[PDB]
Amino acid sequence: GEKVKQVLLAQAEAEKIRKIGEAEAAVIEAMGKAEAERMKLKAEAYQKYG
Amino acid sequence: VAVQEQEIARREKELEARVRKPAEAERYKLERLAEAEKSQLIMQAEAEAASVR
Repeated sequence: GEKVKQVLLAQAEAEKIRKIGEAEAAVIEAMGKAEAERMKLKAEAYQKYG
Repeated sequence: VAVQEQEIARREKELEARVRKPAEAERYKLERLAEAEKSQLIMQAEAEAASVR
């Protein structure tokens, strides 16, 4: 009763870390692509400054 | 003297029931209780190990 309980809840902790890790990776990736568009557009505009 | 020659045979039975039998019962209790303590600690060890991995 102690063993099966501890094992089942340890799997829940591991499932949480994995799910949160994947969600975070998707956000970091998307945010990088958006930030790169700022850098590119800012550069393509600044390059024309008199 | 004849009375105490029977007191010998007396103590030889009293001591078996008072001294020996309970010490022997304690030994069996300790042994089968030890297996349970060991069994719980190996199961707990496996649980802690699985939780870490």
